[PDB]
Parts: sequence; structure tokens; C-alpha cells
Amino acid sequence: ISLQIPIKLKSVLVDDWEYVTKDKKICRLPADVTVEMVLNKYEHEVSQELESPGSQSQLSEYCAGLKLYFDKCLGNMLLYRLERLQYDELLKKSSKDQKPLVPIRIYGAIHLLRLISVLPELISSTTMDLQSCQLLIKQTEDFLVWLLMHVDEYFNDKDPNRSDDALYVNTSSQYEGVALGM
Amino acid sequence: KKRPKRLSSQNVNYDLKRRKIITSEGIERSFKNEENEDFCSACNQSGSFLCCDTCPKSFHFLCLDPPIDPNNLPKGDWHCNECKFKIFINNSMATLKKIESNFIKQNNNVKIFAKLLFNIDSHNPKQFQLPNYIKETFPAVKTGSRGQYSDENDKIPLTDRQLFNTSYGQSITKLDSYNPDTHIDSNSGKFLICYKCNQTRLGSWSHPENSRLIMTCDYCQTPWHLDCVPRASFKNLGSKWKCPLHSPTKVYKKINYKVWKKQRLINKKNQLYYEPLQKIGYQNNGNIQIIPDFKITQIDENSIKYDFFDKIYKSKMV
Amino acid sequence: EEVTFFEKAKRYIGNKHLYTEFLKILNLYSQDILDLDDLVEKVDFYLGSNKELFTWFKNFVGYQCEAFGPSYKRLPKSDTFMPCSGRDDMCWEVLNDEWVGHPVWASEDSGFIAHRKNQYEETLFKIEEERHEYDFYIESNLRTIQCLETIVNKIENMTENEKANFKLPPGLGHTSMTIYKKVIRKVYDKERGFEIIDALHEHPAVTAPVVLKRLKQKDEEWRRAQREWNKVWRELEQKVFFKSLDHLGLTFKQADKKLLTTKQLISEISSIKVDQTNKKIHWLTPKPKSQLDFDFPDKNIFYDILCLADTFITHTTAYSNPDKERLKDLLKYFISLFFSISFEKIEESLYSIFNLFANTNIYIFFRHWTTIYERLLEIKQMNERVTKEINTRSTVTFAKDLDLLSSQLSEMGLDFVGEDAYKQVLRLSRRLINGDLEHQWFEESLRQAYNNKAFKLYTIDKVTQSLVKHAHTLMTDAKTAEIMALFVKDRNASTTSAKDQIIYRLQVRSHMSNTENMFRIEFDKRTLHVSIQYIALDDLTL
Amino acid sequence: DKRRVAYFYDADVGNYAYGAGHPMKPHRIRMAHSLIMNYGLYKKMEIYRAKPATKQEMCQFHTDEYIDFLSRVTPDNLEMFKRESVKFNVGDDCPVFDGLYEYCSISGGGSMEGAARLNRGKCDVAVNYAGGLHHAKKSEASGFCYLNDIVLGIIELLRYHPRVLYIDIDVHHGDGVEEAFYTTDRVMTCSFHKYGEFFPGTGELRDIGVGAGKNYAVNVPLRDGIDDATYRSVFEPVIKKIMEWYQPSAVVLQCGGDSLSGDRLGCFNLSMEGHANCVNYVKSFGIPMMVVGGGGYTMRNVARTWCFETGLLNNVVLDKDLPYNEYYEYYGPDYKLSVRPSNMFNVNTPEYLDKVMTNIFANLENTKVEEDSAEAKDTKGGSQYARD
Amino acid sequence: LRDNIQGITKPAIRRLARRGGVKRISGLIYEETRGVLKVFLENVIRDAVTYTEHAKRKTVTAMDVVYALKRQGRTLYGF
Amino acid sequence: RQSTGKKPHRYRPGTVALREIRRYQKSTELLIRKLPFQRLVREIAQDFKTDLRFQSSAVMALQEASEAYLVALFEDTNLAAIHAKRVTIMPKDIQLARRIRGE
Amino acid sequence: GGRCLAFHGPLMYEHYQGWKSSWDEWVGYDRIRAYNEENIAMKKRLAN
Ligand SMILES: [Zn+2]
Repeated sequence: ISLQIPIKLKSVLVDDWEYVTKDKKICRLPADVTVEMVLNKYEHEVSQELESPGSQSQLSEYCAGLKLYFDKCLGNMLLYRLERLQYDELLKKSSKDQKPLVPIRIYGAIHLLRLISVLPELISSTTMDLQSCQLLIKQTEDFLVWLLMHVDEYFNDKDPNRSDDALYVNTSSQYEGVALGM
Repeated sequence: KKRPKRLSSQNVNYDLKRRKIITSEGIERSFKNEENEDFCSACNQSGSFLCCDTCPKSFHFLCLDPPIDPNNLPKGDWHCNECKFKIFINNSMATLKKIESNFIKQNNNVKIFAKLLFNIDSHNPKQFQLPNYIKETFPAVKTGSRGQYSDENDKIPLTDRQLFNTSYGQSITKLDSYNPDTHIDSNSGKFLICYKCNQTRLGSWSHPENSRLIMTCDYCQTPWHLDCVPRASFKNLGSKWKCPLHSPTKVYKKINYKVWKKQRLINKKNQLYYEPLQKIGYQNNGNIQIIPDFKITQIDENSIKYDFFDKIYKSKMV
Repeated sequence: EEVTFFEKAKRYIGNKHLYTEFLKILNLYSQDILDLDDLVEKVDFYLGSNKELFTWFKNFVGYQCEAFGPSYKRLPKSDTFMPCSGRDDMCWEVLNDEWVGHPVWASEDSGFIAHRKNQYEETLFKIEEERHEYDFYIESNLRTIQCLETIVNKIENMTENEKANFKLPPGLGHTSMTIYKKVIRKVYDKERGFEIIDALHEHPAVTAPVVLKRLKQKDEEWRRAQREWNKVWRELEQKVFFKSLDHLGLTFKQADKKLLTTKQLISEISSIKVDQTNKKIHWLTPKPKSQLDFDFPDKNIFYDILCLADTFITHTTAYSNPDKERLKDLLKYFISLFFSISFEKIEESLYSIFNLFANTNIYIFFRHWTTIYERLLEIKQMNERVTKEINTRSTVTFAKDLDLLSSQLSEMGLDFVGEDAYKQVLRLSRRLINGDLEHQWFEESLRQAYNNKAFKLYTIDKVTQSLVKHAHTLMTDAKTAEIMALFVKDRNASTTSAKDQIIYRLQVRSHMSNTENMFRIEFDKRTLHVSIQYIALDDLTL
Repeated sequence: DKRRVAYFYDADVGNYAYGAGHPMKPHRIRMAHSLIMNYGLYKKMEIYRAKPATKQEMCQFHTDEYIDFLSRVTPDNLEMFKRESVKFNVGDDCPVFDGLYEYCSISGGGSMEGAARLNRGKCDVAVNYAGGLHHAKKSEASGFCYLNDIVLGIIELLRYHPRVLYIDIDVHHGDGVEEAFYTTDRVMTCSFHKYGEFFPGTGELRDIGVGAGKNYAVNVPLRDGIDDATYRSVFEPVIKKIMEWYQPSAVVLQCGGDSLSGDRLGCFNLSMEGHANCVNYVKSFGIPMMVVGGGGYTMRNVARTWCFETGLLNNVVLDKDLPYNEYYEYYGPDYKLSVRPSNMFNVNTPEYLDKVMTNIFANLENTKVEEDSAEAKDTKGGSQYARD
Repeated sequence: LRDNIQGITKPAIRRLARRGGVKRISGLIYEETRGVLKVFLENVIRDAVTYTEHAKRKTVTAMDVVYALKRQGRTLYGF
Repeated sequence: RQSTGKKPHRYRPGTVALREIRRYQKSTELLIRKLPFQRLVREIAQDFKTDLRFQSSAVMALQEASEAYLVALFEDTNLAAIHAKRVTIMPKDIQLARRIRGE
Repeated sequence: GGRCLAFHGPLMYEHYQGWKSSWDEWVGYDRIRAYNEENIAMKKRLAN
């Protein structure tokens, strides 16, 4: 089981690792675009791009499975120790608001890229059928080239030191002390 | 003729050490008789640790799926996720025969992700860690001690020999004492000539104040004086000392703005693809190299001079 | 000259990697990525020295935002939302909640290093903590005793009926609420201290007298311990503090041995030679013949190293009697011949242009001589102030009454009072060469004689021994002895300059080997000026 | 010429010790005050005791949670107190000691009382040796500093004066004050410290502020062993140029012995005369000056140099003879009021200082409860028996 | 003086075992050998300290070390 | 306190070990270095009494006695290893030898 | 820079690694990597 990722997404993931661990910069969670509309736009674009041979059923199945798996996987293999405090205070705010928060509404596509990066480890550690594994791999490559077709409007390099929006914010001294300390 | 034997008194001993004065002489009669681990294998860091009674794995207060705060920690026994999966339900009673297929049969045919959803419960929470095949396409980066990003920009940590017991004069600093060895390189034994002023400025032992501090660049080994570039002391801890003559990682062109955080290099496998075709008006936005997907070109001095003259000959009218 | 600018930059840069990085920066400017300000900053370190090229670049390019430094990254507005009830409109408009600095980001997740201190400084800081916590406990107990004394004075003038009921809030009627709490916690136990604190607070005038008595006797015994410790602290700090103040002087014993060698002086003169040559290559084709010059304003300094030299002759035992005699005669003669002084006018009691082309041993001997000369000038130039400060040393009368002044060096006669400092330190150097001064005491005398400024005289016997050993090679070596004989023949004190020094250079180049170093030492009779020119491998190339 | 000086002392500010083997020490202020009254300077001076600050009075720069934390700091229950310990970075680099709330309250009360006395015109020079803390952030404690009372004093000065200048002359410069006044144009901060592997790690020639506070933060990076002459050459012309361009209405000076020749974590080679002639030069301008003390890990030198600062602010020249006090054994064997400079290397080259001066000049050429608020209320405290 | 038990290096213990004819040397033998040597030195040096304190001397001679080795049935010749 | 932090030879195991055994068994010179053993001796002695000095010959005698004792202990350990049908020594063999010796 | 940069067959170059000092050669000819000559021809065809 082998999976390929285009070098732009690998560079984006490496830059994200640099931002979190080295630059001490977490992602801007109150962002304009989240995972749910990412998958909705991807599904709409691939549905309106090609014909209708019966693949929309498995397309919606893949979208729903990715949404549910990102919902129940966000606190398992994603979420660096720096961003754990942000997740904790968002969960505390949602607990005070009497509402059940799901990660597809607030989290950006960088965590989805992290999930696709760690996907081969998850497939290799689980007993799965061969044909379903190849179908999941093919849908993964389709989503990867769809993200490669829209890098500029979705992953734009911006610095949080001088702009209101950069899909990334700087961590404070208190935030770093709580997260990377105790 | 120091005397810490008889003049060290009896009531008070060596400071920073209590004695028996607060225990033996403390009578007040005025009341008139009325398995665990210590490495945190979810983020590979240190801090306040919580452990399970029957599981050797220990976690952090925030590395837990539902991050718990020390001010309202749960009472009684605490268990991990696979502790709830192995010692508790779905393994001791209701043994796993076909409940995994029942997950597909119940969760509305999500079979391409239902197995991963079921394996989520049989998986401890942990921080994000970059996969091995993601790391291998960038040879310039590496994993640190606790698992932080470490490219060639960051210097290696200094050892304890060079930092604590590095004698007195040295003291891991050349600002103190005459240090002529910093001006001589061991590769050829010649003199390190600074870029701005073409003097090594070693000076003399009779006049130590005439000596000027110099440092070696960490990339091209270019000597540089401490007074030419604005800088107070050396650079030993932190990132590698990058002289202000190379390509910066991030530049700003206000017009909102563009960052261009470089391309951080690709290894010598098939991903590195070369295609030198055009020398004038390529608009390749940098990431070039000099010779005598991520697209790069074999540019030379002539093409760079040509496009530079073209751009400043179009831009001098404005 | 736009066509020839690029190769001019290529020959100016020299290195290929720096040229490629300059080309990368220049193409980054070319591709509408780098603006004019960053280009100006880049050429500020690239071609900053070449003023003609920089002015041409500024005139030809057409040169007529925020700094955003590495620190103080901008926080999001989510962290700005804080109640902060003590903030008015002016505090809102004058304070920024979106800029925070954290030193770990400055360290780049690597930490920071502290300044390395000598061991005596560590014992001095330990002495400081030992003296601090003693009298800190003493005056905390004194403040608690004063508070309890005011309480006892208030108890002394009212009856028992209001004595039984005297409930008080924490603080004992004073502005502080935790000094006495810490005092009773430190004096008594951890668990008993809280209960006696609770007693004192809710039931005063019963536990308060015995608490005051206990605190009074504890303060008395603490003061007795401090008084018996103060003498030991004073006498140990008398030798600790001045050694701690000497930073370069502690390492001077090894630095003078490692740095006053042949190869180090060769390196330090070749550095100045190549600096002059490439600076002139950048600026102007002719090159100066003067570098590393010394000034000789005082004539008695030669007499001082003469006195040190023939004091060292009569002390050592590794040389023979006629070897010692000829070494002393050569050391006297070279000074009497090179510096145009007829003879020694101190040979009675109270004792015990021209070009020189020489080899490396004479170079090292002359460098040692000039180093000791500069050290003695540093002693003598401040001597008129140091002697005035020592002669007007106003001792404190209260320290004399309590016997607190430092009399460690006054018992053996190492004090500099009542005498000239320069003559006293010359006698001290003579006896230290004689080997009966217990050298660390001489270091201490220099430490509290010129306020640690005489750190270059710490190895006067070592540099005297090095000078003697280098002058011993002037006659044992055949080439050096022949050079001295040719200096006997050459020196005539007559107006014959610029007609036979070429013959001198030719016969020296034929006399010296290829691996031997080449020197030109020029001495001027007027103002006692001396200049040394490094002309190594500049005559055998043709 | 002649100027009235208000001295703010508290007898309780020295009764709290941070810990065993600690660099920071409030015990030096008590012996500095003993040196002040032992010199007979009370006959030409006015001294008041400032009240301890409250929770609301200390919330004027910091957050509510940080002030409540510092008020509820206690070393006995430090076992469960670990979330706010970090974040406020207390107990890791700044350990917990008894009386931290009281010490912070006294330091803040002295700082805003000096600011209020400078504002009301009751005095021309305000000296508060009880508190000179400058490393404190909005919600972070560093450098064994907890409350940024200098920021509160600058705010109280700004309530009456239009422009306030902060001058720092010791090593381990205060990044908290610069962080508090990075974007405002009415506050200008100038500091002198060592850069390069130094504990704060903040302050460059490029660091001059952003927004409206552009080119309003002066930082002078120095090196090891700077002597008095080069310190004068780097201080006096740039201070004269700052007075010529910025024209401040108040000066906040953080005097301390951290930049002296003998220090624990210090790196400078200033004597008492070198550390005192800068204060004399900044006093010769005639504008009001606030004096605070929060530096100096050594004790015997810092007491003598604080006494010398007080004597120079009293417009008198102190004799070298040192009288009898109850802290007389701290001093050196000479027992003279003189901080002896060390002989370590002066690596601070004149060319580097000239380059720093040109960069600073090119940056600065574009510069042309609440019931007891506003302070101005202190106890007299004229019955002091510190003389021996 | 701290961490001086690591002065006896791992190849030093390896060479000492080679002198004893040991074929293969385990990685856990070095800590145990260092502990055994520390116990033996803590006995012998303490006995020599008592011998030196008995003779009113401030430095310990080789004869006292010889006596301390002889009293435990491990007599040493040549000193 | 204020801080934030072609083919190689490829000798099989055992033959070179026996070569070193034969080289050092017929040898005479001291295997343990001088100054590390001296510093360990001073560190051990400072726990019993401070301000204590050792002469060069006393350090020599201690070093030779310790080397001979450890060589005899290693001989007994190897003999127990071959006795236990092994060629690799274990620390439990050292403990057994110390227990049999009575120390 | 990097971890694999050799004109001959790579041996984690950062000189013939894993060999004695008496085997060096620095003459100039054509250079080809070929991934250590197909990993010495798949380890001599899996030891022939
Ligand atoms: Zn500081």
C-alpha cells in the first residue's frame, strides 16, 4: 500500500510543521473556509464537471465518510500539542453554549491534508478489502488533484504579523507556556 | 585563615540548610493544655503527567482526546481509550467476532471509512507527527529531540563541554580575552578577510583594543566583522548565523502582499525536474540555481543580467 | 560602463558562491519580487565599501512601510478581548494587547547562556547570600519584635476585662500581614507554626509575652552568630573580592605564555601586512612602509628592563658564569647601540634614519622589549594618580576602632604607603625574580595597589625569562651572531643613508635561508620613534 | 539648579526574600536607605511612605486574572497550582515566596506615588528605590519581576504630562515597558543593554515600534566590559539628541547596579562615577525625572551606587569616607563609598558604537479601588531611626 | 568532584576483562564492575583514611594503603 | 538563573577478542588510565574526609591493587560463565562470585 | 548539504566511506551515479 502526494501539498505540510513547532503559530480557526464547504465544493465541482454514469453515489459516500472520519479523528492523530489548548477552550466555549461542536465547521483544509498524509499508516494498520482500498486511494488522488487545481484561492501564503487574515495566528506567551509546558 | 569550624556557631549551620532549632526548640506552653512511564508517548514532551493504574502509558492533560484541566481532574480510576477497549467493553464481554462488520451494517454503509472509524476507538490520542515519506522528499529538514521542525536554518545545539566547562577565558565567548584562533581558519591557515572592510583586524597583544571580532558564516564560510553588520555579539544558540548576503526565506513587496517562503529544496530523486529553455522573460519567480510541480531552470549570469536590464529599462520610464 | 560593471563585481566578490548568491538576489530584484529598499540594503553589505560603484549604481538605477523586526509578533484580536477593569480610555489608547514578547522565541527554542565568572566571584556571591540571609532573618525578627513591643505597650495600660477579649484582624494593627507570619513560621515548626499563629491572632496578651521573649532570645543569638561570622567573612573576602575583580589577570598567567610566542607575533604582523596591502589594492597602488609603531617618551624604562635583566642574570642557575657575563654584556650593549644612548648613567650604586634588518629571533626579542616597555608606560602614566591616591588614603576611623581594615599585606611590608609606587613595584619585581615573594601575595598587592589596573605585570619574571632566553640565541646562532657583527660594521652614526642599505638587504638575502623570515625595523633618533616593516618574501621573488 | 527631591521608602519592602541562592534581592533597598539617612541627607529632603497598592490599582496595565493570581499566590499550596503557574510563568524562572502580593503592592504604590508627586508639582525628582520592576509583561512574569509598576507610573505621568520618556541604563533591559508602549506615539523608550545570547533577547536597531509608535523605541545593543568613557560617549550625545527631538515632559530612569563592574549575571564594566555621571547629565536638563531601582544582583556595590545616585540628586558631592551603619560589614576592605571598576576587556569598539549612533539618528530624525485613584496621598513617616 | 564513577571507561573494563581471559563482555557488566570497584575503593580508601588519621598526617602514604590491603587478606608487594 | 535553557576483512567476533586476551595476558603495562582513577579516588575519599591528598605512589598502589582484584574477579566470572555453558559473562555471575568470596 | 551527494556510488556522503585511508583518489573523469550501479547489480544478483 503506497500513496503519492504532490510536492505542493508536502511543502504546505512542512510549512505547517514549521509554523507550529518552530515559529509557534497555530492555524486561524475562525476562518472563512472550513472542511465541510471544502468537501461540498469538491463534490459539486466533480459532479458538474463530468457525466453521470452512477459514480455520484460513491462520490457522496466518500464525502460523507471523509466528513465523519474527520469528525471522529480530529483529536486522535491530528492536533499538535500547541493547538490542544485552542481545542480545549473551543470545547469549553461550546460546552458553555450548550451546543455540540463538530470539527468540519471551524477547521481548515490543512488538517485534512494532515489526515491524507497519515492515511497510509491508517490503511496499513487496519484489515481492509483490496478493491475498497484501491477505490479509496483513487478518490484520494482525485481530491488531491482537485486541491492542486485550486491552491491559490485556498492556500495563500500570508503573514499574521501585518494582515487580518492569514489562516494562521501567532501564539502568545501564556498560550505557549500552557501548551508546551505543563 | 578562615575558621568554619568554631565560628560557624551552633544555632545556625551552613546557610540554605535548616537545623534542629525549629524542631527540638519549638515547645509552646502558652496554650495551657487547652506501571508508569515518564516520557509521555503521545507528544514526546515533558510536563505534568497522568497515568493509568493498569496501563504503563502516561499522557498529558491536553494530549488527551477530551483535554482535562488539573483544577477539575476526575476522581477515582482513570483509563485510556484502548484501556476502555481492551480491559473494558468489546474485549472482555461481547467478544469481537463480527461487531466490526456490524459497524458497517449499522452506520449506513460507510464501509470505506467505517473500519477506520472503528479503529479510532482502538487508538490512543496523540499529537500530529509527520509521516516518513513526507519527511524523505525534503533532505534539508530533520526531526529534533522532542519532535520539532529542524531545517538547515537552525544550528545544532552546543554540547555541555563547549557551554559549561569551556574554561574561563573562552567562556563560549570571544568578546573577552585575546582570541587569535577565531581569525585563522584550520582549512588553509590563511587570514579571514571580512566582506565589508577587507581587513582581518587581528591587531596586537600589546594593544588588545585594536582587535576587531570576526565570525565565520554557517553556509558559505564568509568572514564578517561584528561592527560592519549591526550586531552586538556572536550567534551560538538558536538558528545558524545567516550572513545578509544570501537569499532570504521570506521577502515582502508591498503594492495585499506576497510572502514567497522559498521552496526549501527537493532531493536528487525524480521529483527534482530540470528544464532550461528560455532566458528572457521567463517569470520563474525565483528558486533558481547557477550553472557554468516545482519547475526550476538552469539560469546563468547572462540571462539574469538580461532580464535585470530589461526590467529596469522598462521601469525607468515610470 | 554598464557592460563592464558585472565582471568588475565578479572580480570584487572573488568567491563563486557569494557571486551566485548575489546573482540570485539580483534576479529576485529582476522578477518584481524585491523592491528598491531591500536592494539598497543588500548592496549596503555587498558593495558598501566601493563608493564609486555604489554611487554609480545609485545614479544609474534611479534611487532618490514598517520595519517589522524579528520580535513582537502580532497577536490575533481574540487574545485582545480581555475585561481589564482597571483600564480607562487613555489606557486603552496607550497600551497594545496584540503585541507580546517571549524570550524563548528570541532563543529559537535553544535557551540562553549566562556570563562565565571566575571561581572567586562564585565564592563572593556565596558570601553575599550567607551574609544576606543572616541579617535578613535578624531584621525580620527585629521588625516582629518592634510590632510585639508596641502590642506589649498597648497591653501595659489597660485592665484584664478588655485583655481577655482583644480580637484583631490579620495584620496586628499594622500595614503588613505576612512578615510576622513568615517569622513565626521560620522560627517554629511547619504544623505548629500555623497553630501558634492562630493563637496569637485570636488570643493575644497570653501567648504574645512568651512569643516576644522567644523572638528576643532568637534575635540575640542570631546577632551573636552574625557578629562571630562577620570577622571570618571580612578576612576571607579580603582575599576573595580583589581576585574576583581580576578577570583577565587570572588568565594572564597562561595568556602571556600562549600569546607571547614566535608564531603568534608572526601571525599578528602578517595580518597587518596583508591588511595594508589589500586596503591599498582597493584604494591606491603605493603602500606605506610603517605599521605597528611604538612611541618611546621615557628614557628610564630601558634602565628598568636593564635592572630586571641583570637581576635575572644573578638569580638563575641553568647558565654558566661566562655565558651569564656575555649575556648581560650583550643585553647592555644592544640597548646602548640601537637607541643611540652613549652608555648607562645608572652604572653606579642604586642599580643592583637608520634601518635594522634582522631575523625572527631578534624580532621576538624586540617585541618582548616593546611589550615590557608598554606595560611600564601603562604603570608610569597612571603612577602620578595612583601614588597620590595611596598617599591620601583616608582610612575610616570607625573601621580602625573596630579593627576592620585589611592588614594582610601590611604585616610583611607589601603596602605601598609612604613611598613611590614605581620604585616600590620595581623592587617588588626584582624580589619576585629573586623568588622570595610568594607570588600570589604579589598579585594581591598589585590588585589593591592600582585598583586591578596592573594586570600586565603579573608575568614580569616570565617575560624577563623569555627575553633572556631569546637574547641567548643572539650569540649561539651563527647567522644571528654574524648579523650582529654586520650591525657593528654598519652602524657608524654618519650621514650615509640610502646608499648602502640596498647592499645590506642583498647580503642579508644571500645570508639568510628561504624559510627564514624577513624584517625591516626603522629607528629614528628624533622623538625616539621606531617603525617595523614586514617585507617577508618580497626580495627573493626576483 | 536646586530642586526638591521626594524619597519613597517602606520598611516592609525588604522583609521578603525570593529564595536561597537568588540573584534578585529586595534586602539591598533597606541598606541603601540606611546609607541615605546615615549621610545626613534628610535635612535637605522630604520623605514619605507610600501605601500598598490594591487589586484595581494594579489592574491598570495587567489583566484581572493575573492580578487575582498574584494576590492569591501562596507557596504552601503550590502543588495543585500549576496551570496559572505557567502562562504567568511563575515558579519556573521566578520562584514563589511569601509576601509577593505585599511586595508588589508596595512597589506599585511607590511607583504611582512618585508619578503623582511629579505630576502635582510637589517635587522635581521622584526617587522610588522600593520598586523598579521592568521585566513584567501583561500576563507573564520574567526576570524575577512580577508587576510592571514602571508602566503604571508612566500612565499616571501621562494623565498630567503629554510626553513621558523611559530611560534604562542597566543590563537585562525591560521588554515589558517597550511591549506596553510599542504602538503609542506619546511614549518614547530608550534603553542601554547587552545583546547576543542575553536573557531578554529583545531589542534591535530595527526594533523601533510599529503603527503610530514607529521610530519611538530606542535600543542600544552593547557588549562586554564597556568602560565609563565609551558609556559616556554612547549616552550623552544620544540623550541630548533625544531631548532635542522628542522633548519629553517627564523622565523615568531605572537606576541599578546590574550594569556595574561586579555582578552575577551582568556583563558591563561601569564604576560608580560612570554610572553616576549619566544621572548627573540627565539631571542637568532641569525637567522632572522619576527614579526607580530594580536592578543589581550584587549588594555591596548596589547600595553604594544607590547612595551616590541619591547624593547626586541632592545636588551635593558625597565624601569617600563611609560612616558606621548596621550593614557596615557588607562593604569591601577599603570601606570607602566607591565601586571599583574591573579590568576585563573593553570589546565595545568605537566604530560599532558610531554605527549604532548613526542608525539611531537616522531612525529618530523623523520624530520631529478607583476611589483612591490619581494617588497624591501618602503617610509622612518622618520618624526614621535608621541612623547609626 | 562529581560523576567520577564514569572515569573508569567502558574499554578500560573491556581490557581488564581481556586480561582475565573473558571471551565476550556484556553491556551490563560495566555498571556492575563500576559498582564493585566503588565498593572496594570505599572500603580500602576508608581504611587508609583511618590509618592516616591515626598517625596525625594529612596526606595518605602508600604504606597505609599496603597495610589496608594486608589486613583484609589482599597484601600488595612493591610499595 | 536568568535563562530559558573489493571486500573488507570483516573479522568475526571472538578471534580479535582472543587476540586481545593473548596480547594483554602477556603484557605488563597498566590498562586503567591514571588521572580518571585518581579523580575517582579523590571523589570517594572526599565523602569520608575533606581536604585530603594522595601521593603519586599511593595512587599507583591503589590502581595496581584494584586492577589485580578486578582481573581475579573477571577470571572467576568467566569461569562461572563457562561453568554455566556460556561464553558471555553476566552481572549475576559477578554477584555470585562476590557471594561465594564472602564480600 | 543533504545526505546523499556523490559522483560515484553513494555511501551516505555528506572519499570511499567504510574503507581505509589508503584508497583515496581525486582524478577527473566522467561521473555517473546510477544508484550505486543498481545497488551493486541487486547485490551481485542476490549473491549470485
Ligand atoms: Zn537584568
